[PDB]
Amino acid sequence: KREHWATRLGLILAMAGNAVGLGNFLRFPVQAAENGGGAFMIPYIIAFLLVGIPLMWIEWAMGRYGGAQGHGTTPAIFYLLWRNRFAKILGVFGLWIPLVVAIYYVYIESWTLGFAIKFLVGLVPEPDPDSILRPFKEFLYSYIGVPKGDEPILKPSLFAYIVFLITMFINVSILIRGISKGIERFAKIAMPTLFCLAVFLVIRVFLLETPNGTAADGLNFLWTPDFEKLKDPGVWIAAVGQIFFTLSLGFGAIITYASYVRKDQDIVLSGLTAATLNEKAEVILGGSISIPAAVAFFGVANAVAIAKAGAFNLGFITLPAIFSQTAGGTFLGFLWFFLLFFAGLTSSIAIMQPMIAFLEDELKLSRKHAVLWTAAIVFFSAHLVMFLNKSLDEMDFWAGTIGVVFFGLTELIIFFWIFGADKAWEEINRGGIIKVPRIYYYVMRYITPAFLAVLLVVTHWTVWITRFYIIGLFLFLTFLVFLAERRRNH
Amino acid sequence: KREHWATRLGLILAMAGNAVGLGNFLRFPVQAAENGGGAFMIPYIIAFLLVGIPLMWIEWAMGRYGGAQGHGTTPAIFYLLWRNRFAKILGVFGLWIPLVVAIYYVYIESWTLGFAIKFLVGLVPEPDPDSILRPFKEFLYSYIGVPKGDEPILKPSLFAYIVFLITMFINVSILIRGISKGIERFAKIAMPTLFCLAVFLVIRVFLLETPNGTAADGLNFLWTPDFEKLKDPGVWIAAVGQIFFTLSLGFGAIITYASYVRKDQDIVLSGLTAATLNEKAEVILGGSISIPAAVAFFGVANAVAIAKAGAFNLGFITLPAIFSQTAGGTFLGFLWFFLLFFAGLTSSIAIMQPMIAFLEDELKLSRKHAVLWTAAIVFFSAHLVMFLNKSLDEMDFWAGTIGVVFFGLTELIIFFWIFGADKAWEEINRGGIIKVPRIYYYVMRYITPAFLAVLLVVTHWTVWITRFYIIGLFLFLTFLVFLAERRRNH
Ligand SMILES: CCCCCCCCO[C@@H]1O[C@H](CO)[C@@H](O)[C@H](O)[C@H]1O
Ligand SMILES: CCCCCCCCO[C@@H]1O[C@H](CO)[C@@H](O)[C@H](O)[C@H]1O
Ligand SMILES: CCCCCCCCO[C@@H]1O[C@H](CO)[C@@H](O)[C@H](O)[C@H]1O
Ligand SMILES: CCCCCCCCO[C@@H]1O[C@H](CO)[C@@H](O)[C@H](O)[C@H]1O
Ligand SMILES: CCCCCCCCO[C@@H]1O[C@H](CO)[C@@H](O)[C@H](O)[C@H]1O
Ligand SMILES: CCCCCCCCO[C@@H]1O[C@H](CO)[C@@H](O)[C@H](O)[C@H]1O
Ligand SMILES: *SCC1=CC(C)(C)N(O)C1(C)C
Ligand SMILES: *SCC1=CC(C)(C)N(O)C1(C)C
Ligand SMILES: CC(C)C[C@H](N)C(=O)O
Ligand SMILES: CC(C)C[C@H](N)C(=O)O
Ligand SMILES: [Cl-]
Ligand SMILES: [Cl-]
Ligand code: NA
Ligand code: NA
Ligand code: NA
Ligand code: NA
Repeated sequence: KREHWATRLGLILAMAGNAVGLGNFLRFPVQAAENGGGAFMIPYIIAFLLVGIPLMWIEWAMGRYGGAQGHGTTPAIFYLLWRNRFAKILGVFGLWIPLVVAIYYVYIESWTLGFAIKFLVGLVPEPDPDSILRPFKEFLYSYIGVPKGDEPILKPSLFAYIVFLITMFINVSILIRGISKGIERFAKIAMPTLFCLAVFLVIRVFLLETPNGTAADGLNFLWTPDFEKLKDPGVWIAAVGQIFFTLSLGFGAIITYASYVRKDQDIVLSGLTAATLNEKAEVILGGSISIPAAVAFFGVANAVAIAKAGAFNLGFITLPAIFSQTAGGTFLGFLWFFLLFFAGLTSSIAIMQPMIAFLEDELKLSRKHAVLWTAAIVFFSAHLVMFLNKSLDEMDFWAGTIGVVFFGLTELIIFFWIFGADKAWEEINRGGIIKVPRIYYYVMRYITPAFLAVLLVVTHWTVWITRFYIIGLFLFLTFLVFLAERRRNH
Repeated sequence: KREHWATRLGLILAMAGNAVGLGNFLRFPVQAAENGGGAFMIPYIIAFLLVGIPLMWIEWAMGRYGGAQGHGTTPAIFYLLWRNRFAKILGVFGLWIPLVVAIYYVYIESWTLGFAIKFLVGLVPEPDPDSILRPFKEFLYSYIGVPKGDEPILKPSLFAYIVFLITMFINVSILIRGISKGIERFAKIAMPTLFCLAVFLVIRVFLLETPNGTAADGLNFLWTPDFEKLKDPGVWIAAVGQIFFTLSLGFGAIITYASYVRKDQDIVLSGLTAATLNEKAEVILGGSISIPAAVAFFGVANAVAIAKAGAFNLGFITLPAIFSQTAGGTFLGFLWFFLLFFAGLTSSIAIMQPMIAFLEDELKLSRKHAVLWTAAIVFFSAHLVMFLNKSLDEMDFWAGTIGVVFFGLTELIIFFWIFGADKAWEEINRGGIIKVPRIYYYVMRYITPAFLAVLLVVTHWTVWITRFYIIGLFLFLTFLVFLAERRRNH
């Protein structure tokens, strides 16, 4: 009647791979560097405690609950908790967000496979600072085809394109095998390899020393409070957006994975362990690679200005430029890209599974066909992100930034207010190997929803191409929900 | 088990309204004027005899045949005639073409409602020739929002937009009532009003006389052979493309309408009468309004240069400019626009019904829901045509020009070669009130397919926005076919 995680360890490593992704190694460092370093960290830690943890529990509980009744996605699950047609509609966001995010994230992930291939085989640039960074800027710019003139059009390289195809093939070959034999098996290999590669890279970074500094200066920058910044709302917004992204909250992905957890299996400890594994990967591992390397070679002020330059400057340009000045630096680049790739891959399979679970659960497609149609929608749609300059940024904003925070508050209200605070509490704790601390009941019912509602309260014409397409996506998925509900009646 | 046309007269007037549309009054005159006048007419007449007539019969026969088995659209019907999965796929064109065409045609139709409203109420320009034409050029340009600078972006007026909404509401209110009570009832009112308004307009045009000419000079220009041009392939291509457009061949619309014809009711005479009613409306009525008026005021050479200027110059700019120089010219403009509107409306409901019939027949939606989802897809998608300069031209090319000729040859091969020439023949003639002339058997099996295969053998970066979207449409409809075939299995 339903697929199930085979083992507790597999469960937890799958969920950890869901969370531990590009957010940890690329987004975190830039977010932290742009927002004062340790000035970012206080709100980040508070957000983890007031949003992260409690939404994680709530999403596992929603998933396990839907899964016991044969439903893994939010159009059905929201309706099970609130019997109103509007529940189904709000529910479409938890298919739309992950699909929209999958569209650009799988492409960025393919970049890491491509750069990994090129770094391994040594087809890389050979290098004044601008004189060292420029060939790496050009190498990224040719790969993705950054516009050279006024037209907002991208020309990715043939190699970029084919590597996107291979990346899709790889996602598909894991997903097509299912939960236990696909995602779970694969997490048990990927997560230890990922942890080992990151540890190696931190160790190697910790030894960098130049006339402008050492790695320790980067660790000081990141872990040193600046209580002046606690007053700035932007830091708080940045901190909470990062918490959501990094924990996969509000993307419907945690829910969908929890729907393969057996009805009475614990979610309290398992939920907290996944969350905690992600935070360690983010702040110890992701926090100790990029910022420290950048600071050791350029000093703080220049590392910050680099972070501010682009989402991708640090990870795809600067870090390999820095590695190129060290013995075996091209192979270190390889290992960094290969780290990003398995990090991406364990996350992208998590953000495709919701659309798969919808097609299997609500429309009764076989797994084969659900995975293939999903790959086809994501592949097709990614042509927008590959060819239209700033389409990616637009999707990341509506779905990956705003959308997720909105959807997180929505699922909280649906589960904890409408369905019932006490019934939600009970459902979270049922089968617990530990119980949720009792103060969290008040955090979930009052603090988390207030925190988020407060935050929420506080371009070129081609953006409309992207808005139009991703609104069309929402209408298409709303239509599929409609068909699913008409298949129930027959 | 199926909706049926109530009456033979209603049947024929519905099919005549399917055919008799904007093609007759706007496209024909421009096609004919651009291609030498009577130089166009010889190939046009030959195409009517070798493509028009025989494809009309074939499409009615395919429709009646599918309809007896509960299927009105080509994914199912192609499969019934050729039991191969590839038949279903080719079949998607006969949902995709009409949907794509509906997207831009309904918008152009809304223009006619808007101009009709403005002309009736006198909110029109008041007017050297350029001094008379320019205010009408501006009035069209503001209405649709033609770009004023370098960006390929349209800014339709608020009034244009709301009138598009009303136009959609009107299409919907006919379609939602069904075949007999909606399309059929409405054709019995619209077609006599349309014929009366056109006759009035021809009479009024026939009286125009200026120093540069009379209406008769325009009739001479159109009906005078130029045997030099018979050698030019472009004239032949133009002539055949017009035949398809004007008869609605290759848009899946004739088929879908024929699928509501009772199994043993005649299609030979009915088919020929519809075809013949359309040709008379095209060459006597559409041919005697615009070209003669234009020639009487400007002389032939200037009328030709006007035709060549744009698809819409003649009908939306020049003709009202000319009417403005005559007593009661603003009301004559109204009657012209109102003529175009009912002409459009009787055709656009025909090109939405295929998607409706698919949703009812293959996915079992009620009529209400099938009409509403269809209106929603068309409304949504039309934002591309409303806002992206030359998107309309792009859709008209792929679907309305190439697509239809390709699809016409495809349905011919499927029905007359694969299924069986003799079985096709028999199926066409069964229930005939007359029989198809026997020479036509050879035309259909050999001449029509050769003619079309021979013809078939013989921009700005934003075109890719439109190509991308309408390829996405094809994939979406292919997916719906897939769901439909999986609903059969369950
Ligand atoms: C512009 C956004 C639309 C998405 C689909 C783009 C289709 C690709 O378009 C094509 O790209 C190729 C490689 O750059 C080239 O062969 C062609 O010159 C170009 O037209
Ligand atoms: C299958 C979906 C079709 C949509 C059109 C996409 C066509 C992709 O086009 C490909 O892009 C590559 C990357 O720039 C180019 O290098 C290749 O030359 C080009 O063939
Ligand atoms: C934002 C909320 C911060 C959460 C920190 C909670 C840490 C656990 O707090 C503990 O909870 C136990 C179990 O209910 C109590 O018995 C203990 O007295 C208490 O220390
Ligand atoms: C550009 C093609 C995308 C299709 C959707 C376009 C959405 C409309 O976009 C909006 O148009 C309005 C009227 O012109 C204005 O209010 C706004 O300035 C504009 O952003
Ligand atoms: C419901 C589908 C939403 C897609 C965005 C379309 C927004 C339409 O936008 C409307 O366009 C009119 C015509 O230019 C403008 O005059 C109006 O000011 C504007 O509100
Ligand atoms: C491109 C083909 C032109 C079609 C013109 C056919 C006109 C009808 O032709 C007639 O067909 C009758 C019935 O089969 C025959 O009995 C007659 O001898 C013949 O004149
Ligand atoms: S996790 C063990 C491990 C593997 C390898 C990549 C060789 N390493 O440097 C460590 C010690 C991290
Ligand atoms: S079809 C009868 C008719 C009505 C009207 C519009 C008044 N006319 O001018 C004619 C005679 C065409
Ligand atoms: C979209 C999510 C799967 C992202 C993931 N939690 C990451 O940090 O990269
Ligand atoms: C697309 C078709 C309904 C067009 C119609 N035959 C016309 O001439 O306008
Ligand atoms: Cl490359
Ligand atoms: Cl206007
Ligand atoms: Na993460
Ligand atoms: Na991951
Ligand atoms: Na016509
Ligand atoms: Na019509």
